[PDB]
Amino acid sequence: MITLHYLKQSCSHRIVWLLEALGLDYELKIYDRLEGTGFAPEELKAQHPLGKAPVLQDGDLVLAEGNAIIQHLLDRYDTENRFTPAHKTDAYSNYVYWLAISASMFSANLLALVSKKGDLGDFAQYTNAQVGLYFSHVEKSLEGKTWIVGEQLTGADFALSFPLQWGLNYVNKADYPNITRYLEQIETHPAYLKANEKTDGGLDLSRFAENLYFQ
Amino acid sequence: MITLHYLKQSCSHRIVWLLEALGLDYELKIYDRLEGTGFAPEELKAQHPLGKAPVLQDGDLVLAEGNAIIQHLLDRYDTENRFTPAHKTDAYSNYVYWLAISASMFSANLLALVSKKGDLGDFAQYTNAQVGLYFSHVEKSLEGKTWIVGEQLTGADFALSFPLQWGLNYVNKADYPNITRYLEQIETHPAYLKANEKTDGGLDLSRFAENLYFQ
Repeated sequence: MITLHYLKQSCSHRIVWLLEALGLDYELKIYDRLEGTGFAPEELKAQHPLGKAPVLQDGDLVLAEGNAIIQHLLDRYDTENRFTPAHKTDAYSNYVYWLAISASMFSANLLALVSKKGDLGDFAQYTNAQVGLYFSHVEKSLEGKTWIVGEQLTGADFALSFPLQWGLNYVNKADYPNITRYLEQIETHPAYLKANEKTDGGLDLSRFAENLYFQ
Repeated sequence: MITLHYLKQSCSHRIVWLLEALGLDYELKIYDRLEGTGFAPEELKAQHPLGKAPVLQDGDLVLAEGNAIIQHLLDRYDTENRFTPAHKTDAYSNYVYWLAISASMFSANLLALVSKKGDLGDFAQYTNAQVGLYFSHVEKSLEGKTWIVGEQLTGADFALSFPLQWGLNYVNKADYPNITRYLEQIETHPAYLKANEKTDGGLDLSRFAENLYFQ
């Protein structure tokens, strides 16, 4: 019933982490990035009008967008609400907040990188400072907390994992001890280790390159 | 109980549209963009660690991020579920999908613009093509539909309004008749007209400039 189209070295990995955490059966189709550019190959691009991974098929539905896929999977398959806070609470509101932040952070990663590549001058420093602001905010928000919302592992942690992993390449990781602790907690989470097994090694965090911010 | 910190000519406007659609009482604090740069003024930046608008205070909660604020408001105040589809349906999944797309589209708007400003060469055409892909996808998806999910006006329409309004400045609006029709439907929606009244004219779509993509 469920098929995930998965691009190596991408935001697809957090979706496999979630699928494993939910204990779901699914078909996994794995695609390699094109050499040099890092772009999605034409066979993956064909799966969705935007041409990006991840793409989740569920019955007749074809979804893209990490946050959308996360919320879809939780809505249909997390019947115990293991990964969503109780509704009408500050925890629930913070949960949808950190989902939104995850997407904004990725955009910030992307933008500062591009501003550096091309020459933008002062604007390049403006965009670099934005990445710093997001990392500061997550770092401070993790103080005294196991997961981003608090004691409960939620859809937001699945979402946030990737832009933090990617973004650390553009900031000084030594400045963010809470984030470092948090990422180690994610990367050794048993469902995350299972995700690595299913994907022939999930993210190779050691083999990071600038082109990994695009598709 | 609720205070909205609102930046003129920004993604804050869709939040006022939603507040009016929900019939909520709230305090509205309006800030002008700084001249030349278009940046948020220091008084607004002080409201939240990321320094961007909109910022919603609700009791002891201080939220940022359009999608987060939308989902928070619907969770607490849309008890009739006027603006969310029934759960565990394709409509619900498409609703959270179009929320995610809204954020991605804004990022695409931003990125292509910056790639043009600086000189990025072929990469500039790559990013410009992405904006085209998002606009094509919304345009095609509106075919045969009143609102983005279908017959039901949802949180996704509130979200999408802004990146479409902004993005039209970087594409040829004549190529997107469904989007044009859809934006006219939004811009004459009675709650949107009320939003304009409360904000001394909401978005001045006629006074658009490149700096409006930043804060």
